[PDB]
Amino acid sequence: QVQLVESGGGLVQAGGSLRLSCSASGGTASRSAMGWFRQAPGKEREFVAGISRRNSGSTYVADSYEDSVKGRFTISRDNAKNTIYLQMNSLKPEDTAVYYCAAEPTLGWYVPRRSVEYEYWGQGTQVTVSSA
Amino acid sequence: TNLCPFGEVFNATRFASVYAWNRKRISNCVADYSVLYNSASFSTFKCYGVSPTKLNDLCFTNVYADSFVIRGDEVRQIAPGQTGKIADYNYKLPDDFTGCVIAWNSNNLDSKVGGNYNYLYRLFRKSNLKPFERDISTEIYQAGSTPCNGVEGFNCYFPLQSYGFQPTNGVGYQPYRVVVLSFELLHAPATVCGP
Ligand SMILES: *[C@@H]1O[C@H](CO[C@@H]2O[C@@H](C)[C@@H](O)[C@@H](O)[C@@H]2O)[C@@H](O[C@@H]2O[C@H](CO)[C@@H](O)[C@H](O)[C@H]2NC(C)=O)[C@H](O)[C@H]1NC(C)=O
Repeated sequence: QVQLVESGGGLVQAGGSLRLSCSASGGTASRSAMGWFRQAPGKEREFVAGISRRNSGSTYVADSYEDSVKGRFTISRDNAKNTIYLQMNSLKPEDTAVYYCAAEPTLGWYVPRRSVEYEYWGQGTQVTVSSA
Repeated sequence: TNLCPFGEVFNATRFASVYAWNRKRISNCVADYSVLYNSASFSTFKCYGVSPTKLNDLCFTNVYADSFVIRGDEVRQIAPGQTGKIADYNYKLPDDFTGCVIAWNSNNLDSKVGGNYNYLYRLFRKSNLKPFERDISTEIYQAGSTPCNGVEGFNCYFPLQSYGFQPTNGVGYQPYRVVVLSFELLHAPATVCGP
């Protein structure tokens, strides 16, 4: 029902910046929390950031972050386009992974955090960080 | 307990031609990368997905060491996402590359008065190499619309070209020995760790 397509990955020097986009096709996306996960080689998928669904009559937005990316990374949601962004500053080599976009129907301002708690997934975009 | 045979790779007498690059898989050993990052000999030591300083702290299932010789201008092609004769036709790194590219000027070893013609590179190919794919074939390349019948001629080229390393070459055209270390991390017991 929900199709997710990531974009914006690539190679970047340690300390540089990157901005990922994920667009969601489907009406179910508006009533879905959306988030970012990443998967380094040989590791399981782990939470990066999440943002609450669209809620009628309120402008309040709930988000959630993995602690090791607080401040460096920012998740944002576009108004009435159902696209989410992950602004990635101060990148470290250990940030290298495939970055996945995810969407999950939910109620209220809940932001899920486990990968098994999101139904819909993108294909992933590769982020590689180099260091001299 | 036994140390990883990184000396066999970095200090090998002869290096492979880039079109026929060499690979050694390293496992079940203790890796001291400090000999590498501390040394001042290397002119390139760029890592991807790892910090060079923390290499002794990491553990991997396997470490791969690919080694060959290219000229100085082409060391840059040894990086993910690169394009060019070396990256497209000789040695290609994947986009999800985790490892380090190490290179150093070898003019005193791999050039000779009159020219060293033992080091070759592939100059044409019908399509790009896949990541870590190797092509050691030697068939005449058809650059035009007319068949070559296996012999050189107009628009029909021998696919391998010689580097012709002379000691007086500009530094861009001097031989550089390259070692690419790939760190493979899997859902499996790590067998290469630091001290
Ligand atoms: C590659 O070899 C260098 C130099 O090797 C030296 O000379 C050889 C002929 C042989 O006698 C070696 O045993 C010699 O060490 C190594 O650099 C040396 O490393 C040791 C230990 O770190 C250090 O004490 C020496 O001072 C170094 N010498 C120089 C000139 O730098 C290098 O470690 C070898 N590379 C690898 C990956 O093992």
